Amino acid sequence: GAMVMRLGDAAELCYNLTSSYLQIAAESDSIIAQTQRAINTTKSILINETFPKWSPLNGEISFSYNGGKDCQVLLLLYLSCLWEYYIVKLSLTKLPTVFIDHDDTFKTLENFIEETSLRYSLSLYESDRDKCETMAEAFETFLQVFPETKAIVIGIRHTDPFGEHLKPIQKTDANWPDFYRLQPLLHWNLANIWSFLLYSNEPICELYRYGFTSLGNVEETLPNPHLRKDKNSTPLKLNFEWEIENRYKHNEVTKAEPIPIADEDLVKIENLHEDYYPGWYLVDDKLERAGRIKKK
Ligand SMILES: Cc1cc2nc3c(=O)[nH]c(=O)nc-3n(C[C@H](O)[C@H](O)[C@H](O)COP(=O)(O)O)c2cc1C
Ligand SMILES: Nc1ncnc2c1ncn2[C@@H]1O[C@H](COP(=O)(O)CP(=O)(O)OP(=O)(O)O)[C@@H](O)[C@H]1O
Ligand SMILES: [Mg+2]
Repeated sequence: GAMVMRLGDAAELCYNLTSSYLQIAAESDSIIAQTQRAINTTKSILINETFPKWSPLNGEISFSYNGGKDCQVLLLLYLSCLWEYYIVKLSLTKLPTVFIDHDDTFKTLENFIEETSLRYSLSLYESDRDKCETMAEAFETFLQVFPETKAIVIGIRHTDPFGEHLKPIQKTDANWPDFYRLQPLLHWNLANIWSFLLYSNEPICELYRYGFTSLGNVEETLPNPHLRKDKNSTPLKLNFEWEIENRYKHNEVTKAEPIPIADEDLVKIENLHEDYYPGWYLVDDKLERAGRIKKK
């Protein structure tokens, strides 16, 4: 449209695309069916266990966001649940959001966080990228600025490093500033993330198109070697042709347009002299972090 969506437009959009996904007739042994189950579990955590305890309206909840596929899927679900909770169940101009910036963050990701903060009406606190501090330390500063904060939404999954023992709702550790971690994406597998994200028709970080499946820092992170194209390997098959073809249609209000990667990231991807399937050709969680510079 001629104007960016208001938060109410964004939340309603997320509710409608999520309801739509949930309406797909899928076989019980399918990725989509599993993803529908994952959504319903997420919803229940937000609507039944989170929102009755902490207000998503008054700053008590902040949303941790760094433009990655997982926090992005979680954001869409969170926005969906806000609309469901207040409009549909009858139980704010911007969403309180926190991003801890670093000096080695991908430029494409920086641009994506900028672009989506506008699209999703995020009220984004951004830590100083040029300060040398731990995440804990950045979050302690954040909490001094917003001492109303009781809880923070995080898009961590069980398959992530240190994810095994995590719970949907739990306090931070002794060495962190004191708040509840709200972790409603824990049960999501990689195939579910891709399925829902491609069906959503939301713009996603362009690094994924170029074979990245995990976004660490600019030095350490490579396109996934399991996605490298070659003439003598069995070619990879796409699990998400339907979701792409049938992705959630937009109108004038909800219309989005595509962005190429940052120029400097394209350069590093050309320098490689290898080509890759996009990230959504990887559905094996064990291999999600395969694309990393060898160390030690
Ligand atoms: C909002 C939020 C809260 C977190 N709380 C904890 C925590 O209490 N304990 C923990 O081990 N990791 C926690 N993490 C994950 C860590 O930040 C990550 O695993 C890593 O330890 C941070 O690296 P750094 O300490 O070198 O900056 C949290 C992450 C986020 C985004
Ligand atoms: N620098 C940062 N600022 C704010 N939140 C962050 C953060 N780093 C991590 N998080 C939180 O921790 C969860 C996992 O972090 P990341 O792996 O860095 C991005 P992602 O969304 O998981 O996609 P990725 O797995 O493709 O990198 C995120 O969903 C986000 O909620
Ligand atoms: Mg992740």
